[PDB]
Amino acid sequence: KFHKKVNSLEDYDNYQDYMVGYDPVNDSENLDEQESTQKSFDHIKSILPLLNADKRHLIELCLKYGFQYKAISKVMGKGIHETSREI
DNA sequence: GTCGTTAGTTGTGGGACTAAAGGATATCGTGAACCGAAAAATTAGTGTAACGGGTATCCCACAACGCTAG
Repeated sequence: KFHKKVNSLEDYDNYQDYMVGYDPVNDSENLDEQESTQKSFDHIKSILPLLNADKRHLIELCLKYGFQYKAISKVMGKGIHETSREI
């Protein structure tokens, strides 16, 4: 059904002339947004060393395994509730 | 008399057909039933308040004299 719901681009005469188009402005804007996000993350990384060591390691682990309160709690010693509160 | 050769058809197949603009479509037919897969929702479990010195910072106010005698 899906493959029979798909037409052929040849049904439109000279489809390569007026269809299947893109604007590089969109690509440049997407890359600019990516750069903005990267700059924000670099700002956060630079702020990280100013925090307490335990809270810095909590975030560092949460950024390389990922908000895994259970596995972090067993790793740390604090419970699920305490570890979530500290995060 | 018989077999290979050459030239002239004859039928058949493959390949061309300005430039500029524009550029919307509609798209049937049906057989059953059970099992497996994974994606989603529902449920079960733990909780602070002030205190001793001692010291880092903040705001907030004030001071930072002048003269006389031994």
